[PDB]
Amino acid sequence: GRYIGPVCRLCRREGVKLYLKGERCYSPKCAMERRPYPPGQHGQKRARRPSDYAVRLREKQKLRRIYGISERQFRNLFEEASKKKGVTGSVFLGLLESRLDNVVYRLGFAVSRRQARQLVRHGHITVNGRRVDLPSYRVRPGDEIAVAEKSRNLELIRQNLEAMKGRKVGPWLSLDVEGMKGKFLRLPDREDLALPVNEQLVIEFYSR
Amino acid sequence: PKKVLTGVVVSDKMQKTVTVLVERQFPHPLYGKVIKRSKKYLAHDPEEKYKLGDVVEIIESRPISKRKRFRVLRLVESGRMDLVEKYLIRRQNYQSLSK
Amino acid sequence: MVKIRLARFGSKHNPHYRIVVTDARRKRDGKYIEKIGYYDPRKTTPDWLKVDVERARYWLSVGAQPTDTARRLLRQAGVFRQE
Amino acid sequence: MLTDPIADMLTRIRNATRVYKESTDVPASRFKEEILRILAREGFIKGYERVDVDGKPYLRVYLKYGPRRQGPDPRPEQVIHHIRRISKPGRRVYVGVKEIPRVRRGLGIAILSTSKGVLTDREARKLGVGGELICEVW
Amino acid sequence: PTINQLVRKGREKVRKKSKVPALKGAPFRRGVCTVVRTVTPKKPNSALRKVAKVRLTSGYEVTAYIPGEGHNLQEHSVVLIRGGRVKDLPGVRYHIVRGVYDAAGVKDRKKSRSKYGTKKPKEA
Amino acid sequence: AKEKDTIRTEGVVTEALPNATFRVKLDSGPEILAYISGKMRMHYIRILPGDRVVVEITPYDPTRGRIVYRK
RNA sequence: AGCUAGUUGGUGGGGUAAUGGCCCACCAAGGCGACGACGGGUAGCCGGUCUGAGAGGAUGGCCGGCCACAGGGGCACUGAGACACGGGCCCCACUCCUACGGGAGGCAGCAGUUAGGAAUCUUCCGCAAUGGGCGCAAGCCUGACGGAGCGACGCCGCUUGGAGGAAGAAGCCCUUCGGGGUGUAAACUCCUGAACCCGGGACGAAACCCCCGACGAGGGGACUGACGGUACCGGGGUAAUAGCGCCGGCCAACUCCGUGCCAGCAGCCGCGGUAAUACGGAGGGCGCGAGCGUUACCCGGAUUCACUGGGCGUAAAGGGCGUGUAGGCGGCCUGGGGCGUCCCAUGUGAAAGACCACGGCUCAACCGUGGGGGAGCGUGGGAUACGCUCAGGCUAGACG
Ligand SMILES: [Mg+2]
Ligand SMILES: [Mg+2]
Ligand SMILES: [Mg+2]
Ligand SMILES: [Mg+2]
Ligand SMILES: [Mg+2]
Ligand SMILES: [Mg+2]
Ligand SMILES: [Mg+2]
Ligand SMILES: [Mg+2]
Ligand SMILES: [Mg+2]
Ligand SMILES: [Mg+2]
Ligand SMILES: [Mg+2]
Ligand SMILES: [Mg+2]
Ligand SMILES: [Mg+2]
Ligand SMILES: [Mg+2]
Ligand SMILES: [Mg+2]
Ligand SMILES: [Mg+2]
Ligand SMILES: [Mg+2]
Ligand SMILES: [Mg+2]
Ligand SMILES: [Mg+2]
Ligand SMILES: [Mg+2]
Ligand SMILES: [Mg+2]
Ligand SMILES: [Mg+2]
Ligand SMILES: [Mg+2]
Ligand SMILES: [Mg+2]
Ligand SMILES: [Mg+2]
Ligand SMILES: [Mg+2]
Ligand SMILES: [Mg+2]
Ligand SMILES: [Mg+2]
Ligand SMILES: [Mg+2]
Ligand SMILES: [Mg+2]
Ligand SMILES: [Mg+2]
Ligand SMILES: [Mg+2]
Ligand SMILES: [Mg+2]
Ligand SMILES: [Mg+2]
Ligand SMILES: [Mg+2]
Ligand SMILES: [Mg+2]
Ligand SMILES: [Mg+2]
Ligand SMILES: [Mg+2]
Ligand SMILES: [Mg+2]
Ligand SMILES: [Mg+2]
Ligand SMILES: [Mg+2]
Ligand SMILES: [Mg+2]
Ligand SMILES: [Mg+2]
Ligand SMILES: [Mg+2]
Ligand SMILES: [Mg+2]
Ligand SMILES: [Mg+2]
Ligand SMILES: [Mg+2]
Ligand SMILES: [Mg+2]
Ligand SMILES: [Mg+2]
Ligand SMILES: [Mg+2]
Ligand SMILES: [Mg+2]
Ligand SMILES: [Mg+2]
Ligand SMILES: [Mg+2]
Ligand SMILES: [Mg+2]
Ligand SMILES: [Mg+2]
Ligand SMILES: [Mg+2]
Ligand SMILES: [Mg+2]
Ligand SMILES: [Mg+2]
Ligand SMILES: [Mg+2]
Ligand SMILES: [Mg+2]
Ligand SMILES: [Mg+2]
Ligand SMILES: [Mg+2]
Ligand SMILES: [Mg+2]
Ligand SMILES: [Mg+2]
Ligand SMILES: [Mg+2]
Ligand SMILES: [Mg+2]
Ligand SMILES: [Mg+2]
Ligand SMILES: [Mg+2]
Ligand SMILES: [Mg+2]
Ligand SMILES: [Mg+2]
Ligand SMILES: [Mg+2]
Ligand SMILES: [Mg+2]
Ligand SMILES: [Mg+2]
Ligand SMILES: [Mg+2]
Ligand SMILES: [Mg+2]
Ligand SMILES: [Mg+2]
Ligand SMILES: [Mg+2]
Ligand SMILES: [Mg+2]
Ligand SMILES: [Mg+2]
Ligand SMILES: [Zn+2]
Repeated sequence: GRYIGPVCRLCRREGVKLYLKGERCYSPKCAMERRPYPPGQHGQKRARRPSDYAVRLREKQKLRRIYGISERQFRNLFEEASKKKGVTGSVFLGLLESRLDNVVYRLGFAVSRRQARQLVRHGHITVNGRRVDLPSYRVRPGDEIAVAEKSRNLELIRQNLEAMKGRKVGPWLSLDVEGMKGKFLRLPDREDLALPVNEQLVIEFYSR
Repeated sequence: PKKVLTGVVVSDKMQKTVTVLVERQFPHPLYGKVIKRSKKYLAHDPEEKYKLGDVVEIIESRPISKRKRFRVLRLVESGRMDLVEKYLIRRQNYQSLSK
Repeated sequence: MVKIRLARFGSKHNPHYRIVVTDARRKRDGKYIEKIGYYDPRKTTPDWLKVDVERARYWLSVGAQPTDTARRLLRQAGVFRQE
Repeated sequence: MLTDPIADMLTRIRNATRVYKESTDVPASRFKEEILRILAREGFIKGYERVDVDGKPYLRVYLKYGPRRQGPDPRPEQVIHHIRRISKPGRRVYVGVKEIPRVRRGLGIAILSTSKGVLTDREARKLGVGGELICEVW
Repeated sequence: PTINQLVRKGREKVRKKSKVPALKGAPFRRGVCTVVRTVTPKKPNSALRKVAKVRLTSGYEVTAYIPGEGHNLQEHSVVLIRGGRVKDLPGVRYHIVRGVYDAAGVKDRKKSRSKYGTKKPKEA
Repeated sequence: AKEKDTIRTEGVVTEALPNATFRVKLDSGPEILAYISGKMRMHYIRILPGDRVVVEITPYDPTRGRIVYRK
């Protein structure tokens, strides 16, 4: 079971706007607006200079919380990238971007990460004609992420794709809006992702 | 292949038998210095041909007796007691270092 | 007696047999003489049976005996066909 | 008696190069000579030539050093920053071809004795032979 | 040392002695109290430290420290040993488990409850 | 929590054992080991081996006591 | 630190499938040890596993291979095969029957009991599948096996809702009394629909057998479920478990009160003797999450037994000195050999694991297929700088 609770209280702890709330992380209510300090009694107090370990610890947390994944999946996912040939940094990111629930949100299907997680969990996502209900499903390049024809008439689904009309999708992505389709064209590159995280810090966090 | 080794006769005192000493060179498994190890083989001399100090070849053989599984092949170098001298004195040094 | 049989290398509810040459006195999962094929009863892959018949035909010429299931799959691969 | 004439030679040069000697002399030996060839070939020494000192044959080894440097300690940067004997008497070192090392990530050399002759680490590696890993030089 | 020497005699691995002869190397070991005492500490600290002589299943009589604010361990009460030494008490090489046979957990413990062997209360 | 089973019985110092230790003989019953309270030692207060003192005793060990009242 | 009387060797004989002091006789006087004999302690061994940058340290559960034992010791018979777990003879200890004469036993087979122990399961279903014994077969046996049960023991996947929602309620906490915090967090709006209800409901199964063909090839035909109505598919459908450690530093998280060297915390350095970010609670915060902490143990940090990769003037460490034994080490030139060394070929390195690839359970753990690697050892062939060796030559070392 992942983290369930106040979400826009962790927009402040990281210090960077985290859109896990989906909407209301854009409207002037995120609590990142006019409240950028960390939560708690001592949030508004002056913050000391963080230790070297503090710097890397937060960078990992700033990244892990973005996707909505527990550390157990998060850690083992990282260990894979080190064994796999290539730069460990960008290899790990494309693996997170290849999660099914992330692809649902990435394709603009879902308002937030948590929404996409429940969308997949309730089996509403079709992958190559097969329903898949695992948010931790690794999407391959070329896979067809579609919407179940049973749920194509669900007013929440047509709600999000009505605002998707005219919205652009990831370069490694493409979706059919009227048919509620979508395809994972390629693994996104570092420059494909606009994540406000330094990968090397998180990697260095794991050298210990 | 039946294994074959080359050594020196160090005992003639037996009947139809002669003791043979065989050296081995091989690097150390951790310290890598080449180290010299030796092993005594009881060899069969059916005609009491070979004598003390002769350098002889030995071959894996059908067992003759308890502690005998090698037959003398042929003489390599005749009668070099300088190798015998080394053997006996190392044996004789053991008479000290007791009490 | 040298025998030609199957050894279960699958997992629970997912059998996978290694068609194998071993002495009948060994465990079915014991060490065998030669691996001569694999069998998938659930038919979950397009290629779910391979034999290498001309190798199997050798062990018969020296006296290996197949099981009635082993004989079934070898005949299926035409080890015995002679036309 | 001198024990390890190669190590003495390397140390002759190791001592020679630190007081910036123009040349130092080492007793002549065809193996020592075949070593100095690699050095002059590799640009670590200016070169060498045979010499008879009081009737005894030596090898005038002419060392080389970098440019005179800037303020305090203007003494030039060494050409041979490092020399270390490896396959010493009583602890002998032999390498196979795959067991050839990459000295200083390729910037250094490793002089090898092989049945095909005295070679550098690159030379024997492209030759595909191994042998006595004599010494690192860089 | 010389390579010839290292060949002749070689290194000697360093044998580590068990700081806890809770025998059989067991993670724990049960035993009966012999005394239940309060012992004064070493130089830097001053207090009354509740300990207990225990007769163990391994066949040992060793001292065990009684953690917590208050305890019910008696002369004949049975207990289980945890291990780990009390720094400021010499010779007390093992601890005592709260939440075991005749040893009850600390009452009204609300911060560290996995330690000290206390259950989870209810909020109405 | 600070259990309240402590006592404040009195006694007479008997021995001058090392490191602020005495053989304080309680007026009630027997003598205890009777180390000096920290408040007293911080305030020094030399205790002669024949003084009347007040002892803090925890029932978990009546063998031990703490000299609280200076003389 | 010395061991050895069938002990070492011989001839002959006995024995076995077969060599052998394996045993017997007789003869010789030998064999082993500092390259660790003998004695004591510990221990199944490996494939591997864990760790580690690696060299290495550790371990040998499960799984696979070999060895050994079957209450202990000894013995043989039958047999291709045993000196035989569920065969036999005897001695010993034990339990039981006993007409006191004498008998029967052997779970380290599957479950189950008791003991000890910190601790480790059901006296389950089933012969449907694979394997084995016997049989012409039909078929029979199989606690091998395949399944189920229990246990967060490990690994893994999954849930305890998503979105909207106050410059921001109650309650608690703090306060410079202005206010700050728990916080979009709750309420609540709206959407989805874990569990659960209903029907459908598997693969694992095809042969042995029968029939046509000559009991062959080949063709054709028939029975066959433990799991289990389970998995899966379709339909309905409810906002619907969160816990545990820490917050003095190493090490990420702070304030208030209580308590005053007390009660206690503590892996180490240390806190507390009236303002305690260390003790106890609260608020808040940090870390993980069906887990979270502790001890034991192994490795790491440890370069702190230093092969990689440490030292000995004063920090731990040059023997009080010499001679000299073994051993280790070896100047220049030439030549033969090619032992070390290097190279190629080749056999080997079982499977599993580990590594790359693809694929099968909706993903994963798990599993399948294919690929590649690997030291070491055997063999054949080649090279000769270096080390070794034999032969000669020298004079720089050594001696005279
Ligand atoms: Mg890799
Ligand atoms: Mg990488
Ligand atoms: Mg692309
Ligand atoms: Mg590391
Ligand atoms: Mg003789
Ligand atoms: Mg004989
Ligand atoms: Mg002697
Ligand atoms: Mg078997
Ligand atoms: Mg056929
Ligand atoms: Mg010692
Ligand atoms: Mg006799
Ligand atoms: Mg005979
Ligand atoms: Mg020897
Ligand atoms: Mg010897
Ligand atoms: Mg044992
Ligand atoms: Mg290390
Ligand atoms: Mg590793
Ligand atoms: Mg072991
Ligand atoms: Mg071992
Ligand atoms: Mg077992
Ligand atoms: Mg036995
Ligand atoms: Mg027995
Ligand atoms: Mg039979
Ligand atoms: Mg037996
Ligand atoms: Mg028996
Ligand atoms: Mg039997
Ligand atoms: Mg039995
Ligand atoms: Mg009886
Ligand atoms: Mg018990
Ligand atoms: Mg079980
Ligand atoms: Mg049954
Ligand atoms: Mg069956
Ligand atoms: Mg049946
Ligand atoms: Mg069967
Ligand atoms: Mg039959
Ligand atoms: Mg039966
Ligand atoms: Mg089973
Ligand atoms: Mg919400
Ligand atoms: Mg409503
Ligand atoms: Mg509804
Ligand atoms: Mg359901
Ligand atoms: Mg079926
Ligand atoms: Mg079927
Ligand atoms: Mg017919
Ligand atoms: Mg047919
Ligand atoms: Mg059925
Ligand atoms: Mg609710
Ligand atoms: Mg930490
Ligand atoms: Mg800190
Ligand atoms: Mg108190
Ligand atoms: Mg604490
Ligand atoms: Mg103080
Ligand atoms: Mg106060
Ligand atoms: Mg206070
Ligand atoms: Mg506090
Ligand atoms: Mg602390
Ligand atoms: Mg506290
Ligand atoms: Mg709290
Ligand atoms: Mg989990
Ligand atoms: Mg745990
Ligand atoms: Mg590390
Ligand atoms: Mg350690
Ligand atoms: Mg180490
Ligand atoms: Mg040390
Ligand atoms: Mg060293
Ligand atoms: Mg040191
Ligand atoms: Mg000293
Ligand atoms: Mg001296
Ligand atoms: Mg030489
Ligand atoms: Mg020599
Ligand atoms: Mg050779
Ligand atoms: Mg090979
Ligand atoms: Mg393998
Ligand atoms: Mg797949
Ligand atoms: Mg060869
Ligand atoms: Mg030649
Ligand atoms: Mg030559
Ligand atoms: Mg000469
Ligand atoms: Mg002369
Ligand atoms: Zn936000």
